[PDB]
Amino acid sequence: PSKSAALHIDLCKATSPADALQYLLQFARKPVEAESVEGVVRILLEHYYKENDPSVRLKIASLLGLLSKTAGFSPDCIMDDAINILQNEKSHQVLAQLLDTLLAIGTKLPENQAIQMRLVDVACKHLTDTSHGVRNKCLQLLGNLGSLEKVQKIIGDYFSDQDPRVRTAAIKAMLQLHERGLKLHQTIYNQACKLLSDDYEQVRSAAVQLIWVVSQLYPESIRLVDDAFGKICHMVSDGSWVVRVQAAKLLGSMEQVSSHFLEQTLDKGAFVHGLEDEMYEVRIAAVEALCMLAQSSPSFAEKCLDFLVDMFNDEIEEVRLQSIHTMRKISNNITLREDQLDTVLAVLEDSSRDIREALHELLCCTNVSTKEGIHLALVELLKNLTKYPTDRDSIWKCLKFLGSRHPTLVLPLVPELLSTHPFFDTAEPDMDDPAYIAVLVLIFNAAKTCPTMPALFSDHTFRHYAYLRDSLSHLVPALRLPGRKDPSQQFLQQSLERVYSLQHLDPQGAQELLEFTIRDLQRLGELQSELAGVADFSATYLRCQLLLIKALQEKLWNVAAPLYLKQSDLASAAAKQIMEETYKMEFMYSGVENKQVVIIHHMRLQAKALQLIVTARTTRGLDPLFGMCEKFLQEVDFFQRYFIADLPHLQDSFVDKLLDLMPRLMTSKPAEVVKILQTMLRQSAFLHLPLPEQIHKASATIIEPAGESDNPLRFTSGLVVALDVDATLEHVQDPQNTVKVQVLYPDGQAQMIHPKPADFRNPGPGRHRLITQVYLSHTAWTEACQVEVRLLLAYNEGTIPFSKPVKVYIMPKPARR
Amino acid sequence: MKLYCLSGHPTLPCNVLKFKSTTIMLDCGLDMTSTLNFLPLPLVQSPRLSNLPGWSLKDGNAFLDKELKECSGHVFVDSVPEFCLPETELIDLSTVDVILISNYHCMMALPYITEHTGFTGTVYATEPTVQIGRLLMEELVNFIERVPKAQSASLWKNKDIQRLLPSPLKDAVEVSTWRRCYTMQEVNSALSKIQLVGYSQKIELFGAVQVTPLSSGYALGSSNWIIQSHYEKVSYVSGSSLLTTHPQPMDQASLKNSDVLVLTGLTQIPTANPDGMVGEFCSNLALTVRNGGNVLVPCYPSGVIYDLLECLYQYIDSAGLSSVPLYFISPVANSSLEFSQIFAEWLCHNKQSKVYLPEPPFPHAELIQTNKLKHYPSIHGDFSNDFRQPCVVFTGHPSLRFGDVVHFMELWGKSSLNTVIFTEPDFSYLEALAPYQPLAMKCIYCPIDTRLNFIQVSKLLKEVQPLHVVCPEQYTQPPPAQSHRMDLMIDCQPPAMSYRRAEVLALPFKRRYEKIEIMPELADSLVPMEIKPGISLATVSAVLHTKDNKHLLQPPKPLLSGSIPVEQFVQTLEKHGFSDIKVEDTAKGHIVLLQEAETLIQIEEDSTHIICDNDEMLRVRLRDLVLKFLQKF
Repeated sequence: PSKSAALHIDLCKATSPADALQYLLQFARKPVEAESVEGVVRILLEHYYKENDPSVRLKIASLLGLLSKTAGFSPDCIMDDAINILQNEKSHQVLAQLLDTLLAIGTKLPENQAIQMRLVDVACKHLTDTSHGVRNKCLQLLGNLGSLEKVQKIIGDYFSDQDPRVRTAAIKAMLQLHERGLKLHQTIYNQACKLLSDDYEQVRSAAVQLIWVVSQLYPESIRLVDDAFGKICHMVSDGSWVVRVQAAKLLGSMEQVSSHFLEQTLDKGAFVHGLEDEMYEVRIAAVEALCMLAQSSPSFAEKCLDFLVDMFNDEIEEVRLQSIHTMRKISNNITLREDQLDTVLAVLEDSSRDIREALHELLCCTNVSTKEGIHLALVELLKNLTKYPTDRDSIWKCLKFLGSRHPTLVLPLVPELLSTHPFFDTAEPDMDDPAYIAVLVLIFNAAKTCPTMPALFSDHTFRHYAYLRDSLSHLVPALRLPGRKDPSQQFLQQSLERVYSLQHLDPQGAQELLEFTIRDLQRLGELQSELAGVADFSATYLRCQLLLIKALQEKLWNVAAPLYLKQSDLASAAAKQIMEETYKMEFMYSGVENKQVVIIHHMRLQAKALQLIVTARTTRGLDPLFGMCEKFLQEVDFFQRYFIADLPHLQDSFVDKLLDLMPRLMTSKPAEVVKILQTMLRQSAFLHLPLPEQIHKASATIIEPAGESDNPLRFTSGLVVALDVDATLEHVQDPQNTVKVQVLYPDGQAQMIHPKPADFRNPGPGRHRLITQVYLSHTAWTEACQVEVRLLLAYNEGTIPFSKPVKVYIMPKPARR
Repeated sequence: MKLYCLSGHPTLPCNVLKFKSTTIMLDCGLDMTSTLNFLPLPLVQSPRLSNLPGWSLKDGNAFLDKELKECSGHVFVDSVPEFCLPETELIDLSTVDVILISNYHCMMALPYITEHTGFTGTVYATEPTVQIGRLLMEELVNFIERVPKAQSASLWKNKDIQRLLPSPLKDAVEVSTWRRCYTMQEVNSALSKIQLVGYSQKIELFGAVQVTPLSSGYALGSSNWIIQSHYEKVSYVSGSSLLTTHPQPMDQASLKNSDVLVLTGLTQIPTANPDGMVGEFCSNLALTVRNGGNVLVPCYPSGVIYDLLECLYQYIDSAGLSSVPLYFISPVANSSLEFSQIFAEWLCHNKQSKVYLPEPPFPHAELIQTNKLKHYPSIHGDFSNDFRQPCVVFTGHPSLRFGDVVHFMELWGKSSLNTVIFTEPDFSYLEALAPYQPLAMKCIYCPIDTRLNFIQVSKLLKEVQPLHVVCPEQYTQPPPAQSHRMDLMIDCQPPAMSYRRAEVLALPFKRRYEKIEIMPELADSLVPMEIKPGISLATVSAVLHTKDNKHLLQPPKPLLSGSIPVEQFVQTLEKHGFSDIKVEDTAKGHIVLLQEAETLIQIEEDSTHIICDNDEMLRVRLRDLVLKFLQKF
């Protein structure tokens, strides 16, 4: 159809460089065929194959390869491409088109034997061009077409051909052969070790990889991995930097080496030159290499220790961060005799927030064997506290782990660190000073094992231990001091069963039971935390049922339609609340499956029925009521279509016997339809909801700004201020496309700020950290007012709130002149 | 020898060249005029932009009410602004080997082609070009990033919708190939594969070809390239200013003795007068600050604004207007002024002689010790508590669709007391004001262009005359505005050539004379055998060592020419010992008979034919006798 029309238009136009190129470009850029008829269009591609102007033929066969990439065709396209290669071998452009089509066909889908990867490979090998016409690309053709698990000789004699580009493609073919296994041989080591001095770039950066792969294959040459690793270390000293990156990384792919030659790298020389040359690429590659070869080698590690302490002044935050990582990975049975001063003064920086938290992670996993090191580390970290009162929780964690790691070294510090004057009474220190708390949490984390430490405190120190144990139980551990020596699941099931069974009541009794169970479910959700989500889910469902029943018994359906009290209506808005609640079920709650989805979709259908009947009672225009009846019937059609299943499992519901009277609902006056919908909602049965096993409710806590700050944010009229928001998200699926921020100005106008996926963190499996900047501007105010900030959850066409409001003071001023 | 043309805009070009075996793709320009078709991106939402009437087609079938929205009789599509990339599907761009970069204005399309194709090659550019290109890339990605907008608009790209759209939205080429902006990772990766070349660095590629830059003078770091073998030279000029400017002046020496002089990157408006035009700049800026009120200048972080600052600094000393302050608002501002200060050896020769003395080359340093120029990273901070009405403000991207320029284009765009001063070409003046009309903001189209116009284009072509000329039709066809006049065109008298967007052109010169090198033993083992005066000859026989696309000759058939005289043949046979040899004549030849070895030889015009018996020593004797009475070829 469309392909035939395009072929007919191309044949009718038949312009050489004008119609063919533009038509092929339009065919590629417009859409994909996505059908088997594209293979028939390949026959159309065979129709224009016999033509001049080979650029058009190259574009056509490129389109043929693109069509083969859609897996529409199979062996017929392969046979046609083989015929075209064997017949239309005309210069480099058509060679490129044919080999690209062959490469696309070989990896299209099958990748199998029986003239699918063997005959094509034989045709590619038998058609080697005389100068660069197919050579590099037929080598990658014979790469991706493995013959059998036994053909390496043709690659082997092509290590010494003319073009360095063909050398690189032979290398990449050798790569893809190794990635399929194929049991590589030993002479590749010889052809590779003669391939280092190619006197040109872009081959050595992969020749080092070939040395690595044929070295870790098996170490048997005369000793094999030592000579190969020495060659790699020689390639570390190359002038070009890309080959240095490749050499350091591909020695970082190694895992076995002789020990003595590994200490030979630093004295008599690779790592003594492998660091201080280039940007973060070479340095990070080399230090990841020393990470792995300090992990593999239990020895040597003092040498990598003092080759990491020198490189603190590299003026790159990435180098600092990954350097903190590269010594926190190797911090096992390693002490710091003299190299601890620089690593504790490296914290001294203006903000360095990621660097600072990495340094606190380093300090809690390090090992040290001296006392004055503890003294200097403590005084420097207290100076950090007095300079940045921001990260007291992080330092409490690292001091806790520092005390837990080694308790013994800090025993003489306690007579010196705190006021323990022998005869003068020690005054009670400030409890709310959040710096004495850190040294206490050190002391009592180091007091768990050593017995000679309770005798060294004072009475106020035991009362401080009492309050720290009762307040921060996750910081100080329980000691042996003489001073300080499911029903919910069954209840939820019983309550849910009592709701489900007790449905044959007077509507007053049903309302009373529903209200009591709502209050019970909120109280249970507030008390519990493991079963809070399921309690809130059941509470939302029963709230929907409660509002539906309460709207069903209304005085609106006791008088006639003209005698309508507009203001006294209570059933009009109830449809909107239950609609918003159905949105709340299907987008707030994390772990849901198709049964919850079908039940809340059915509740949405009941909601739309309530909205339809109240609008039918309000208005008198025949065309709007007829139209809304038609939209409601097609919504019911959509519901039975998308949910064609699960009707046998859900019994005697509103929608089941709705579809029982479905053709009469097609042929009736809309007034008859709306009265039978009233009668339909009156004995519409209450469904049972099987609760999911694991459910969690999504919510947000905006941790900064807190909103209790009395100081205003002050700026100039018509200009913008950026306030940083940090909030914690828990149990939110796909925050990038869903979570947004909303700013309510005190004048009424709102702003819906979309966040960046980069600014979303993932601090674990279940909690996320949103850190963005909010942009505000107005036209001057007479006093600093309260701007509202709230996180919203969006869904597909709607937004519903899920975060606690926060408020900020804003002061826009005019210019001074 | 094929030129593949991938960019349709005249001064943001992309041209692949298949030379010997190389696939040198010259320049990667990202067409930003497509961004003019959208709504702007304000950092804080305005009631005006939020509340605009959505345009509806008369059919009403499509849901394009939420797609595109109209304003003052001009409709724009409401999503993130799209970018007009070249064809990445005309040829397989992984076969592109080396990308050459002329200037930072044609580098903005690099991340797309270098991380969405498979291009494993290298890109070469001068280090001022890569530094200002990095800063402009960060500028663009930051302004497109700040407030995110989702591409929710898709139905306006189908054929029948877009032909049923009104103007200017019909005037859009390949909207399906438009792609959203690029991210941090391919900024970092796109600037890793780049390499640093110098001005006319003799740099070889793959052992086959030679590329080299030249000084251009269009901007700080701009380069004009040459791709050449030893016997042919195709040069690519993209942007030049032989008018008096700040960077190193144009080179006219490596351009000559060439065959192709591709005229990419000429002036946007030929009808201009830059010295008087910046005089007009100073004039209306002075008038607006004299009435009392700020001026708004859309500007790139680099380039012509530097030149502007110089004269503007000088004009303060002529105007007595030191009270009004100067503001430069850009997220790359301090680094932009830094890189303006430091890249000084690439300036003029007398500017180099200014660098001889310990003084700053660019005079904005003198603007900052005089507390005149104040640079800020953003409005978010120090600009709030330092802003002074009236002012001169230099703002973000001149396309008037993203940056801080949209904020000052709002707010202040309410009174006729103020003005906005458009100074930068390749962005349409009336099209930039199109979302902002209706509007009372005073506007002066005062574009400053440094690129050479058609008169010096003619001077350049008659100076270093090529064998072929390649240019777009916008240089051949009269311009759409001043189509009534013939004078400001390309004026050459070979048949010039014309390429449209995505076209294949064969360059009509064929390689025929290539290059070979010989080791001296063969050179000494050759003898001259001069036969016809002035023209020597020599027999050569060797083997050819193949390595690194530079072929050699190493030691391990020449034929006969010249008719033999029969009389001298029989005379030297009689004097060599052979006897009783008898000669008879025919119509055109001679039959000569030797009774020894039973030999009969017939000689005709350009024909000899010996017939002998079973002999060896007399046979080879006759061979060396007859081959020494002629000349070997």
